[PDB]
Amino acid sequence: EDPPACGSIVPRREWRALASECRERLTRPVRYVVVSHTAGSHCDTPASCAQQAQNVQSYHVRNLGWCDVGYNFLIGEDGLVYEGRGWNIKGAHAGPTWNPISIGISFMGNYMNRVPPPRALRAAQNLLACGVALGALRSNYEVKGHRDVQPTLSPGDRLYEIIQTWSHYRA
Amino acid sequence: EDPPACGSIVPRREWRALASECRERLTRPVRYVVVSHTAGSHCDTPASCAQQAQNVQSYHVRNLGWCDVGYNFLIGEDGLVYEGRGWNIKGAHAGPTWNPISIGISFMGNYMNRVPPPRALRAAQNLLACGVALGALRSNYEVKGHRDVQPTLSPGDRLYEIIQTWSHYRA
Amino acid sequence: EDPPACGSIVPRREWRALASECRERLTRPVRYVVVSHTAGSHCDTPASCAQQAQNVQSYHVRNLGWCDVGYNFLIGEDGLVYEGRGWNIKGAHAGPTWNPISIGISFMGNYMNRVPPPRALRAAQNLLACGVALGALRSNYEVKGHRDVQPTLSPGDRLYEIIQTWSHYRA
Amino acid sequence: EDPPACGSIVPRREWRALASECRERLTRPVRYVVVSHTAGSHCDTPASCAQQAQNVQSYHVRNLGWCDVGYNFLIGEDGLVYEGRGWNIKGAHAGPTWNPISIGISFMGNYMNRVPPPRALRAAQNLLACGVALGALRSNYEVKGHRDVQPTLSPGDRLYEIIQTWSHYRA
Repeated sequence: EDPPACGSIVPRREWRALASECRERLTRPVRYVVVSHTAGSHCDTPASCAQQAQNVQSYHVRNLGWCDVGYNFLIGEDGLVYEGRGWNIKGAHAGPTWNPISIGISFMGNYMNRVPPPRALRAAQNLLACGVALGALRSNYEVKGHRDVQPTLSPGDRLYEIIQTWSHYRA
Repeated sequence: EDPPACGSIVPRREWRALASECRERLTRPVRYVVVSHTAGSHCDTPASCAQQAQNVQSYHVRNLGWCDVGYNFLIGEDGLVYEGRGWNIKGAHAGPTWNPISIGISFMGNYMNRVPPPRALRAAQNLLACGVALGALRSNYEVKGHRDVQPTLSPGDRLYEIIQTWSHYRA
Repeated sequence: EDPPACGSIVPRREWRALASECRERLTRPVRYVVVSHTAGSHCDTPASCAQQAQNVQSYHVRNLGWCDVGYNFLIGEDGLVYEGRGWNIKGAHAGPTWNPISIGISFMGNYMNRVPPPRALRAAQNLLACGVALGALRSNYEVKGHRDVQPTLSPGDRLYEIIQTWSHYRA
Repeated sequence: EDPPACGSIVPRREWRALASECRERLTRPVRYVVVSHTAGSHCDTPASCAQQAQNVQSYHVRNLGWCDVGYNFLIGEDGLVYEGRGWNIKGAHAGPTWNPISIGISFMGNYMNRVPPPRALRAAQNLLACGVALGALRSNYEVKGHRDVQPTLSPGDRLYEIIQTWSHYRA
């Protein structure tokens, strides 16, 4: 019994999320993390980023008809992590081959022509360390770009270039 | 049917495509058409557009490990249609709910800030008429934007605005 | 009352059902359909299948003490659908996690060593199309086996194998 | 095959029908529906009703020398619809003025002194809704009795009295 308080995660309730209808679970420990971007507007305050998480969920639930926002976690330029489907529920973010064997994290913004600010990158890397510490991720997890597994520009040229330098990145 | 009975399509061989390994079939007549963009470079000559189709296939086959280019057909700004998986083989373009019940056509380019030239739009609309005439599509088929069924900017703001005016578009 | 109600369902009165005491409602549109079997006798005539629906209700009401037959609808090998709790009332068929978010349809018989006849399968698939058309089910609904959500042999090996081939099945 | 049901029709092969030789087509959308009875034996099980459809076809093909059973659809007291010539092929049921502009549905039995059971009537009304939904019938279609267009007792006094109460009936 080794309890970490590792999570500085904004919970669903705090960003005023609609209730999830999703039921399918991931088998922990998970081996893969897929990094994407939302390609929408960016935010840099907790107030605007909470609104942005709502908007992203609203799009996936109301328009696309999904059970919840597709990503397991979202990352703001405010420096905070927003709880999506979390560590235990299967996401809808990288297609049916990868969705069942991965955690999908998405940076809120468009990173074709912009880098995320250092605090966003810290939030993301720390989130992953927390995942390992809980047993949600494998200690030898592997990070993929969204474009490495699906046909897309995501996670953005600038952000893609960055994640390639990460220790756990695998092409 | 006066032999062919429609369509000026560049065949796989002509654009120098790798052989397809895909086996799964669509049930004709198909009800849905999903319009996307490649989000890559655009071309405006048969020589450059044939190369572009190769590049798109190369990405899907060599990197993503797919059986063939994901789209059923591609549209060039040269005014020609490039044969993808065609009318009969299931595509990999709009996820596992839509892939089995739809034809996916993709315009080669990024149409966020650009409209396709009239000849591209003609090629696409004519391709669809040919589909109905063959019995590949239902006479009352419905056109969706890629963004209407998956979380994405595709098919681009400008092109999305255009397809919304089409007779067969359904929100 | 002039209902534009889809499909040919045998109403409660016609199969001589006891009056329901159930009051709790589902939130439409519903996302999930759970397929089970009764594991009892099969019938292949309207006269015997009406009797079978009575017997199934009798068991759930008199012995198990439930407010009505547990299933929303039952399917006969006669090729007809028997009205259970219907589209709007919560069922008692797949436990307390799934009962409030699903429609439960049950085939009358034991399908471990037997397939339902084609007309039973048609009745069931048509019933579901009717559900979507009324707004009772979501257009992107998902079909689960009873065994996929509870520890059970239901809906039978043979029938389970069949529902796996359905378009809306999700594991 | 190809047709994924609609309102649960027993297909030609399932009732073991001889292959149709008919070639003349109706122009959809059709305006008229003529209701008749076979004036033969009634059946109330899928097994007996499948046999009855065979017998009716056998009479029209072997003795009368027709290309197929004359009716577009037949209705059983088992509660099921039997596929005749279907929605697109011209029937032989109400003479040469009406045959080219109508769908002919026939109840299997003699309804002079007998009413069809409610499930037969439901099957018929549902079949017609399916017709409108497919574009085979006009949304403002009109229902005639066989006796309203030809000199005959068909569709039987009891059944004639009933169809007169229908919303789309026109004298």
